[PDB]
Amino acid sequence: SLFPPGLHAIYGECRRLYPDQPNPLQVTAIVKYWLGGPDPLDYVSMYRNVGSPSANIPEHWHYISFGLSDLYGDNRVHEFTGTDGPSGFGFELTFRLKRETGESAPPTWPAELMQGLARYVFQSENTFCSGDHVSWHSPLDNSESRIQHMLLTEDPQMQPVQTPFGVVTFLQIVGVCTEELHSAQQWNGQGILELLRTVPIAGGPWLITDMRRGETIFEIDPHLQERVDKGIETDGSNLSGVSAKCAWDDLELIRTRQLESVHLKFNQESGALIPLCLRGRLLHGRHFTYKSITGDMAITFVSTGVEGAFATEEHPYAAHGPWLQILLTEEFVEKMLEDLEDLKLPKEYSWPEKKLKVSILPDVVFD
Amino acid sequence: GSYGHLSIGT
Repeated sequence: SLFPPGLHAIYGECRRLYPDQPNPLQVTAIVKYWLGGPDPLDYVSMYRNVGSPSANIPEHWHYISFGLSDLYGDNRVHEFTGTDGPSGFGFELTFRLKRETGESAPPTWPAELMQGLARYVFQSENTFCSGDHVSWHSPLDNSESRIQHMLLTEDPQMQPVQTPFGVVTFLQIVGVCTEELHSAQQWNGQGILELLRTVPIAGGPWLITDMRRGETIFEIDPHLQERVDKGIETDGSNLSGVSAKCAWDDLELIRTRQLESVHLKFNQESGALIPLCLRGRLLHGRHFTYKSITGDMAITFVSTGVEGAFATEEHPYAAHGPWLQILLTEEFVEKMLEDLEDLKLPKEYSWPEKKLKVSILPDVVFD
Repeated sequence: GSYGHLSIGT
C-alpha cells in the first residue's frame, strides 16, 4: 500500500492541530528498521507551535514520532491484532522544545533522542507509561545544558487516535534536571510533572522543555523542596520498579527454590536506589523490582503484607529461574538503612545474621 | 506504580 493506514490516521490528528502546516519538516530513517536499519522510528515530524505566550506556553517546536505504533499493518515490524487494543506499542513519542530567538527551523537533534528511546522500547520490550522516568546522564542536545534526564507524560494537545490497527496515544518527553529526576523517583513522577506545570520556565501548562534553563524548580521556588520532602515523608515513593543493571547469586503457582543466602549485585545507579527501595517502598508496605536490562534476572523486594509473592516470612529468599524475591521484615529494613548511609567500586555490604550480601560493581559485570 | 528506565542510552 502506498499510503499506510496507521500513518494516515495519525496525520489526521496532526492536520487537526496544524491545519496551516500541511508540509512540515519531516525526517526519516534512511535504512528503515524493518529492512535492517538501526533506528526504529520511520519518521519524525517537526511542527512550529505558536503556543500561548501570555498563558506561559511559549512558542516551540513540536516533534511527533512514527514507528512505535503499527503504521503498516502487514507484520513487517509489529504484530497485527485489529482495531481493538494497542497498535504496536500503542503510543508514539512527542517532544516540545522551546524556540530560541533566531531559529528559523526546528533543530533536528530531538529525532536522535527519540530514536534512542525507541531503540530501548523495541529491544527491551519495556513500555513507557505516563509518570515514568528515563535517566540519561548527559545534556539531551549534547550541549552543556542542565537538562539531562526525562519524565514522560500525556501530550497536552494530541488526542488518542483510532486506526485500523488499534488505538494510538501520545506520550510527551519532558526534559528535567538531575534534582528533579531524583524528586520524581523518591516521591512520584506525576507530582513532579504537576510542579513543573506551575513553573513557566521549567515547563508550564504544556510542559515545554527549555534547554537553556539554568535553575531547578527548587532553586526557583525554595518552598517546593518542602512540598516534595513532605510528600516523600507521607506518601513514600510510587516507583514500583526500574530497568537497571543488576544480578543476583546463590552465595503459589509454582514450586520455588528456597535460598539459604543471597548475594545481590547492582551498578552505581541502581545501588543508589537501594534506600528508596527500603524506606520509600518496603517501609510503606510496598514492593520494588529491579529488572535487568541486559538479561532476564530480576530482584523483587517485598515487605510483610505484600500479596501474591512467592517469598514468605518462613522462606524469605526464593527464586523461580532468574526471578528472585526477597522478603525483608521491618526491623531488618531499618537496620539496613542505617548501614547504607553512604548509599569507589567495589562497595560491599554484608549482614551475616541474615545471610545477605550486597555489592556495588562496575557496569561491565552486568554484561 | 511508575517505572524508571535507567541509562537507556548505554
